[PDB]
Amino acid sequence: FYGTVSSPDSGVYEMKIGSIIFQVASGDITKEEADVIVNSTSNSFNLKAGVSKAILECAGQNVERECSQQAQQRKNDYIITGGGFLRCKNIIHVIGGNDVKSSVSSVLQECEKKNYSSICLPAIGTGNAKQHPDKVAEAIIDAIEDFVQKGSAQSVKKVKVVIFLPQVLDVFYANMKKRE
Ligand SMILES: [Cl-]
Ligand SMILES: [Cl-]
Repeated sequence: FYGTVSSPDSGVYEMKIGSIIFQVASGDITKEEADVIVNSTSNSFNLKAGVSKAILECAGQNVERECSQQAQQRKNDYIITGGGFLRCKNIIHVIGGNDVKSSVSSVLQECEKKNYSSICLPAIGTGNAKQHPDKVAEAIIDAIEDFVQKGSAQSVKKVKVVIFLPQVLDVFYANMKKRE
């Protein structure tokens, strides 16, 4: 399923996985525009540290309130909120400590359910949850490969990982070159 790894802009890398453009870059995820932005939170959906702090501060208090209230109503594997003041239609809040392949599979299925074309996510689980970056990179790309292999890619055209630490971007780049 894998295409050639190229660089469309300085420090940005991309490759095809089936019909999907998979892109990685380092920077501030809150500057991104996408149908869905993913937040890597805790099992309380109340984490406000590192990337989750940037996301909740920029998304605003209506997104914070909706997370806390949804988390009270039942036990959630993940929560879908509106985008608040982020440049997106929905935020999907995934638990950083959870299986990252499972989390990305859920995000892809929820995006197809809404006929969404673009997803932006962080290096899920590499912050608060302290999952190893190479395991997280393997898990994210494996989830997209499985999705594509099942013929599930319809509306989803672009998956972009915007990574806080350039040193973690380097791990994603190496994982992409392994598959090329
Ligand atoms: Cl995390
Ligand atoms: Cl990150």
